[PDB]
Amino acid sequence: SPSGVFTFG
Amino acid sequence: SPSGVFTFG
Amino acid sequence: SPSGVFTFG
Amino acid sequence: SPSGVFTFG
Amino acid sequence: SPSGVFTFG
Amino acid sequence: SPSGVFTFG
Amino acid sequence: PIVQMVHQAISPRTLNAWVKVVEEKAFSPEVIPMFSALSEGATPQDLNTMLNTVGGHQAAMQMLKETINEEAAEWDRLHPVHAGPIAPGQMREPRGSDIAGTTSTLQEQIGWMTHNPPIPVGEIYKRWIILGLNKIVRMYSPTSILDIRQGPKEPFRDYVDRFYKTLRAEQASQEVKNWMTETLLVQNANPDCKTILKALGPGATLEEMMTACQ
Amino acid sequence: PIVQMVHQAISPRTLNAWVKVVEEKAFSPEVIPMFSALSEGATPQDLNTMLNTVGGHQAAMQMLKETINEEAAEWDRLHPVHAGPIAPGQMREPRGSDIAGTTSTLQEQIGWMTHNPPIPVGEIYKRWIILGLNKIVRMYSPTSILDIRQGPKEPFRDYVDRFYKTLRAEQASQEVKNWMTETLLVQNANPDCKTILKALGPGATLEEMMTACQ
Amino acid sequence: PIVQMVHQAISPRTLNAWVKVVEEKAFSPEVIPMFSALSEGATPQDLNTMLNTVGGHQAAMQMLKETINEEAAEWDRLHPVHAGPIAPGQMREPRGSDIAGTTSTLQEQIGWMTHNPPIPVGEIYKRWIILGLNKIVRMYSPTSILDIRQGPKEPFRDYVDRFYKTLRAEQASQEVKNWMTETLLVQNANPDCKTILKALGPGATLEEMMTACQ
Amino acid sequence: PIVQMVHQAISPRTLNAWVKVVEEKAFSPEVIPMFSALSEGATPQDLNTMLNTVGGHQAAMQMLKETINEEAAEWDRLHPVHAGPIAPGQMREPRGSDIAGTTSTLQEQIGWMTHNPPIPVGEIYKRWIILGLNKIVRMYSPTSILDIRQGPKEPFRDYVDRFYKTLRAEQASQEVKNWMTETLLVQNANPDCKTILKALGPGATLEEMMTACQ
Amino acid sequence: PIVQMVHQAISPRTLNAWVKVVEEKAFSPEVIPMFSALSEGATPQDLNTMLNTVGGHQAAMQMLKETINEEAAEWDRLHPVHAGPIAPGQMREPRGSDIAGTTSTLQEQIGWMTHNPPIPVGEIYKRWIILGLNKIVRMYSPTSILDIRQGPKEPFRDYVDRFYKTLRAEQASQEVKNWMTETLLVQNANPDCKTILKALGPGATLEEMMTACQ
Amino acid sequence: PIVQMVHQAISPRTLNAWVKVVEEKAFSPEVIPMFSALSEGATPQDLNTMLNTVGGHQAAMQMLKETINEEAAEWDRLHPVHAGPIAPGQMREPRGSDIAGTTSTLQEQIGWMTHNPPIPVGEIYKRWIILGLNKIVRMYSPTSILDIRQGPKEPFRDYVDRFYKTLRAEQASQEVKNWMTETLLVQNANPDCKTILKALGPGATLEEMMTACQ
Ligand SMILES: [Cl-]
Ligand SMILES: [Cl-]
Ligand SMILES: [Cl-]
Ligand SMILES: [Cl-]
Ligand SMILES: [Cl-]
Ligand SMILES: [Cl-]
Ligand SMILES: [Cl-]
Ligand SMILES: [Cl-]
Ligand SMILES: [Cl-]
Ligand SMILES: [Cl-]
Ligand SMILES: [Cl-]
Ligand SMILES: [Cl-]
Repeated sequence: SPSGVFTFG
Repeated sequence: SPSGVFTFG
Repeated sequence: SPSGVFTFG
Repeated sequence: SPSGVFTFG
Repeated sequence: SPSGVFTFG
Repeated sequence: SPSGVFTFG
Repeated sequence: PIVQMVHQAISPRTLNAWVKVVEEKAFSPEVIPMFSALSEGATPQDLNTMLNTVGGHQAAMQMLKETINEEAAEWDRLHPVHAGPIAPGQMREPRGSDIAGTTSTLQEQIGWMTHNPPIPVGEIYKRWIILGLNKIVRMYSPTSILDIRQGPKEPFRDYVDRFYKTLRAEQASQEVKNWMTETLLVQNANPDCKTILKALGPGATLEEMMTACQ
Repeated sequence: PIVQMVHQAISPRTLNAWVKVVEEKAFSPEVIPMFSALSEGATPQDLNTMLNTVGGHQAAMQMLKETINEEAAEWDRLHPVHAGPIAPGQMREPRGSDIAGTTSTLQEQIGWMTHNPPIPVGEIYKRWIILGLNKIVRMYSPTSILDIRQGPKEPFRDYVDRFYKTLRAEQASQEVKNWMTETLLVQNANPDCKTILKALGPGATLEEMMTACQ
Repeated sequence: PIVQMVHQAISPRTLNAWVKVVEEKAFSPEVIPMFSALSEGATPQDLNTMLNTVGGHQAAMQMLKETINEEAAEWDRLHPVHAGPIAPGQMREPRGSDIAGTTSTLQEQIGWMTHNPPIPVGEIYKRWIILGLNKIVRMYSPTSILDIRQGPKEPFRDYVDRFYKTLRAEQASQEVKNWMTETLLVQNANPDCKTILKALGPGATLEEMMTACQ
Repeated sequence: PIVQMVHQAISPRTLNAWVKVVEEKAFSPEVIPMFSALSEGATPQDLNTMLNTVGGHQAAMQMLKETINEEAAEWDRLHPVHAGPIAPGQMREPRGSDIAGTTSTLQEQIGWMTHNPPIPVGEIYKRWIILGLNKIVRMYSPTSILDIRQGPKEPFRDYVDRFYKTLRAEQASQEVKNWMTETLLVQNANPDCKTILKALGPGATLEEMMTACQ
Repeated sequence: PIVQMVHQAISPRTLNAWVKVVEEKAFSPEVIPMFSALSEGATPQDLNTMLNTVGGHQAAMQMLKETINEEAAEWDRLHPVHAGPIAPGQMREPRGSDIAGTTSTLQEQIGWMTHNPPIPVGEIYKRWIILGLNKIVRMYSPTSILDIRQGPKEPFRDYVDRFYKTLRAEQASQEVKNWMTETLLVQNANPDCKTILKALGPGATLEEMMTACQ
Repeated sequence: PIVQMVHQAISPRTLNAWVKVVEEKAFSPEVIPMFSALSEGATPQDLNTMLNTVGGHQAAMQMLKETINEEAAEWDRLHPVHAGPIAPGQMREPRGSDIAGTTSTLQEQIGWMTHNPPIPVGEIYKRWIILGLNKIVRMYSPTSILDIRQGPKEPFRDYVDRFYKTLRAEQASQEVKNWMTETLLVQNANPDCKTILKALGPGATLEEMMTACQ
């Protein structure tokens, strides 16, 4: 499943 | 005399 | 009668 | 002296 | 030295 | 290392 | 205004909003609700603030001034003043000029509105203003409900839009408006839609009429 | 509105926001959630404020008035009034006209909404309004779900966008919508994508279908 | 300003609003109410802030400075100072320069405005400023009420608009304004409307006149 | 939302902000943080408000609905319900439909979020929504990381910008992203910069690479 | 800033307002009051925030830095430091660098401003900054008061506007400004208006002069 | 953020302000103070919110990620963890990942920032971010201070503006900046102004230099 787009969050 | 413009008020 | 437009609400 | 511009105030 | 630009202040 | 851009801060 | 009770100044974007409404919509019917919406809980000082900040349209503002004067004189007639020194635990009763805020201080209006029991001077002045605005809106309507007739190529929805626009402008009593809706609306439709509306019946709702002539 | 409980006036940019929504989106489906979002905790006075400030579209506003009248009469039918003087420690029960705010003061609505137990007049009137807006949005939809067919050069994503746009407009019950999705969506696709969707199976998710006809 | 009592800084959009008003409307009459509306409960520091942030129009700002100086010297004349050390439970009485905020600190103005009984320095300075603005607005009016005459093709409403615009600009006393309305308005109308207004009578309201020459 | 705990309505400019974000950026990666930033402390009602106010893109909104349904059914599977009357000093446990706000009142969500210990229904629903948005953003990416190759006249900085843009779009696990950075980035550079990056070494930082091919 | 005492961050539209002022008006006189108006109750951190966010004009910002350094060194000269451990019920006295906020924490500035008795570090730093801005505004004035002469076709009002614009730019002492107004203003007028102003007399107000040459 | 202590969400116009700053000014020096000004009292969650909402510039955002990772690993090196159950009256010490907010909840950050004594995780993460932004701004400067030379027709003020713009971009230590100002500024001026600056002397202020070459 996708890991998200929060690079720093 | 006028009755007003408040249709719902 | 209509069911509304709230898809998620 | 001037009376002001407040017509309703 | 300059006196400032505050005409009313 | 860089010293920053805060000239007055 | 005074909101739940604390007193605040009239906000900048409320002023700018009212000025923009007067500039854009001139004296359309919806200007009156917007006015009422921009002045909830407002003191007479705030109402006079909104009225004074109107540039141009000085004929309508003068008519509004005359209406306010009439309502004030009527108020003073129905409320005669009684002489006597004001007690330390009471406060004076407002005159017609105090409701309009011309001869009353801000803290006198606050003391009138927050007292137990309350004297709603802001809402009295507000309904006077709304009366004057009603006279202005009714006078500035360019059309009459008798002249709204459906065109041969015109859809029913646009015709109903024009009809109830003028109807809202005229501000007749609800019974007269009921008669205009019951008679003129079906009467002044184009031949085909008129026949269909006649076939629908006397007690059809507007929804059934619009979906019938759709 | 009344937020956690304190009462505030309807803000200027809420008004301007609602007016701009009505001007821009007319009666698109998303207008109804936005309305609901611009009127959370709103008293009947605030709801009537939002409705009265609408310029034009007076046919739809009249239909909405008729719907509100019907819901009010039904409420009064299901809640018969009982004669008797109001006790000092109680307050009267609202009629259909009081829910709409036509015959109820502001502090009566506040006293209804903040009482223990609460009488949510703002949410009742709000759901009546939303009913009328549902009828308006459904009536003003120009398309039908039966006419949404995928073009030979059209990508699948745009076809699904049109399909669920019209589907949201029609406001049919969830079972009927389920049948329209299960039958018409695959049925009305272009030959190639239609064959691929047939090969996918009856219980495929929309994601699998879009990534299949990608 | 100081609102109900807490003290806040003058907000950014109040500043931007006042600057935009001065840029747009120059010295139209409605600029004065807007000013008063943008400075409710304002300390002298806030008033001087609004005045100092005006770019250009330095002739009018200099005249306003002269008027403020005159009102200050008059205040100091009517309120002679008494020597003596300030008691620990009291505070000094302001001079003319303290009202304008030139020689008074912010907390001295706050202590003057919040004291029991109150010394409203912000409203005194405010009415001085409004006096100067009255002189400026009256001086910068390009027209005179004697030159407002109705054209042969001009509707009555526009003529009344011009007339009461100039009338508001001149700022004469209410009796002189009453005479100008009673004499010049009907006097300077075009022949037909003039005859109709003569036939109406001496005590007709503006509404009756406008609906008569409609 | 509920902030430190008091409950407020979703503000107008938060709504307008979210609508503008969806209109402008469509389904770019940064739309997801902005969403999360526009909905901090938001109840399920606020989240559904934001989702319902989206016009168009109904295919993606339908996929998001399917994802929310799956996560809800999984939640109900992991949390079986127990029959029994709710005690006077307790409150019921939410189902999958209550997390989404479809079958839960506003005060039930508030009572869930403010209880001791807290049940963070808004954050659960929020992470479900963010999952669906992740699937949408990943699906709507037009590019693949394998096709990002540096041009012969292209500066290194722009190439890295494209590369990490697509990389952020694909949303692969951090190990797979590490492999793509370690292999593809240096692999797909133009001959000269590729040689320089090979000479730099395997463990060079991005800063050293950019300043090396500068 | 710190308002009545609670501490808040500098608002976004205050920042944007100051940046827009610097971009639009460059170093016009009115920029200084606006600055003072955008920084009421501001801590040194907020002042340095406003100064640091200025893009371009780095020559003027460097001059301002030099002025701030001079005022800081003078402050440290007039306030010699005394060695010794800080008592548990006291706090250290600020140096010149602490007033500018370069070597002082935020809570140290808050503790300085809210202490009884107060140490107004924000207003000290603020008046230093205003000194530097005075030097910048005076230096960047392109005109001199000696060169402002009325044209043969120029109205008096515009001539006075130019004259007091340059006069405000030069920032000379009030006595020198009095001499420039008393001598140069009438001296540098066109022949006709000059003769009329000579006939008016030496002690005429600006209002009488403008209405005389009107 | 957390202001005086209550916790609020990051406001919409703060987000929009930061996005607009990144879009407009790219990585100019003043972007860093604006960032610091848009994030006062911000939790790590708010900082990561601001960083994540940046679209494009993914090379710089990746470099910033690397810098944050380095500072985190250094923090964990200087602060070794100690095993043991957390006491009921204490709370755990944050790791490097907790400062960045990647492995710490919101209420853990709040509990860290509001505790007595305080652990300022938001300001630590903030200074790490500002370090990375310093590296980015320094790297993205297109010019060098050695190449800023005054043109033969160029006024001195513009030359100083360019010079201190590049100087602010390079971010060298204050001693190196002192040497560049003392040597290069006078060295790289055009012949005439260079001669005048030589005649002024070694210890002249920038004001004296600008008014000398004026
Ligand atoms: Cl139709
Ligand atoms: Cl019409
Ligand atoms: Cl597709
Ligand atoms: Cl379609
Ligand atoms: Cl007319
Ligand atoms: Cl005229
Ligand atoms: Cl590069
Ligand atoms: Cl690409
Ligand atoms: Cl003149
Ligand atoms: Cl000039
Ligand atoms: Cl120069
Ligand atoms: Cl350059």
